[PDB]
Amino acid sequence: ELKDDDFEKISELGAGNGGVVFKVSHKPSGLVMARKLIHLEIKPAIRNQIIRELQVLHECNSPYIVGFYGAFYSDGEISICMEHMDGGSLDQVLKKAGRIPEQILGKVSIAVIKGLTYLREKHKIMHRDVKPSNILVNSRGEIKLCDFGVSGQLIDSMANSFVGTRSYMSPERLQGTHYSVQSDIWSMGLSLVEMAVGRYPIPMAIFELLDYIVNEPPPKLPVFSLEFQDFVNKCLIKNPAERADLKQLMVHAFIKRSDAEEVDFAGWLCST
Ligand SMILES: C#Cc1ccc(Nc2c(C(=O)NOCCO)cc(/C=N/OCCO)c(F)c2F)c(F)c1
Ligand SMILES: Nc1ncnc2c1ncn2[C@@H]1O[C@H](COP(=O)(O)OP(=O)(O)OP(=O)(O)O)[C@@H](O)[C@H]1O
Ligand SMILES: [Mg+2]
Repeated sequence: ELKDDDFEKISELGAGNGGVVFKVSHKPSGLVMARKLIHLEIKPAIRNQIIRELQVLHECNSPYIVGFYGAFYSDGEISICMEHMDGGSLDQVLKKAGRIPEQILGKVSIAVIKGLTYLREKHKIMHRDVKPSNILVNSRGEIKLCDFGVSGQLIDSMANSFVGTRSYMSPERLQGTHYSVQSDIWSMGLSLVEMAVGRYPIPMAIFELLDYIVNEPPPKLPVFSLEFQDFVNKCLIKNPAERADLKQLMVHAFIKRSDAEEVDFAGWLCST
């Protein structure tokens, strides 16, 4: 029940490849929500299938997944209306914070591996694009995941995804088609490491960045705590089967001392 005209544009939270979200007002309910607009050059049939498989998001309910209000089509634009996250993305936070704690990243990590196990064990789907620009947090202290693959057809229309300048892509997934869930870990790994070093931990046009990632060894860290090495790295193992699976890390030592401890996060964000 969300039509294009019951929407009033306020600003522009951000953009990217094919997408571009805005902060908008749903005129008829007064609610403030983020309106993603993917474009994609697709036909009516495939499109309707994308708009259809996107309804699954009404059953994607968890403190770790961004809230979703509706999805629909309008002028070559697939709209995905999700909750507004005033606190932006752990990417934006970065750009304005040089680097992030650990007592904190241990919290941003519980978010992620609890939101991944959710998507994997209640919707049988892997994220497939977990990274900072896709990890959002709110002023209320919450941390949630967004932009995950929920529409198989949307994942097929996004085939030309090896563009950009960075790449949270695991090695086995850059080599060919031998990959799945374990790939999300290398992603989260290459994230935690970047949210501890204020810059893409790797080490050059993308064709060369890719080749490098599969050839030489995975990043580590510069200076940094305990487990945040025996975790950031149990995440960067280039062999997918030797890397740690969610089950494991959900009991790993770094995680051990964290949901146990009591960091605020809220205030840190609110004042960072
Ligand atoms: C809550 C919630 C929520 C969950 C998901 C999305 N959006 C996507 C995006 C998505 O939005 N990606 O951002 C790009 C658009 O600019 C990409 C894919 C496809 N994956 O194919 C590329 C990986 O190989 C997909 F299937 C999606 F459903 C969302 F907007 C909100
Ligand atoms: N619910 C939301 N609330 C507030 N900001 C959001 C929300 N969803 C996405 N954003 C922000 O909107 C912007 C665009 O997101 P988008 O997914 O299109 O780009 P991206 O993830 O940065 O890059 P890419 O297209 O390569 O994945 C980002 O700056 C992101 O943090
Ligand atoms: Mg995103």
